[PDB]
Amino acid sequence: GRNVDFAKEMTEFTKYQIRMQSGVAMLAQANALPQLVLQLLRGAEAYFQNQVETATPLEQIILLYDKAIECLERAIEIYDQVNELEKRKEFVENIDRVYDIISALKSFLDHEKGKEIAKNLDTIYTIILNTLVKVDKTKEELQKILEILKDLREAWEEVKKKVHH
Repeated sequence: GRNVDFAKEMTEFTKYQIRMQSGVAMLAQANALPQLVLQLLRGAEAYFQNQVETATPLEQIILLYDKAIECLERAIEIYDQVNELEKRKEFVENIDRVYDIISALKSFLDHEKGKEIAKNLDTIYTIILNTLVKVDKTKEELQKILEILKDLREAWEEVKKKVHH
């Protein structure tokens, strides 16, 4: 899992860069299109979750990380059970949602304003997308991606705190 391991290392210094320049990090990432945010959070469900409309730009980013993490956690839980049709169904559905969310996050990056932070986020996201589509992606690779997303979510939470206080 060389590629995902590279992303793990890059996350270590990218979270540092985000901490050093919280303003730049916000400019880099907090450019979500609200219509796309609502659609991604709903997925195939019959209802939009409460109060998404009142979420700030940074809060919408955090909500997308929350949902990606939730879906990836579920996919990891059932990874070894995909011999069963219904388990494979749920696994593929969740992996596809993670792919859609990460794709959207990558599309929101402002490179002119975001500079090195935006470059490194794009690289991390690209590695994740390439891994998610791999037919023979391993459970270990998915677990490392989960850790990356949790670490980055924590970074965004700190950015939010710094902007608001």
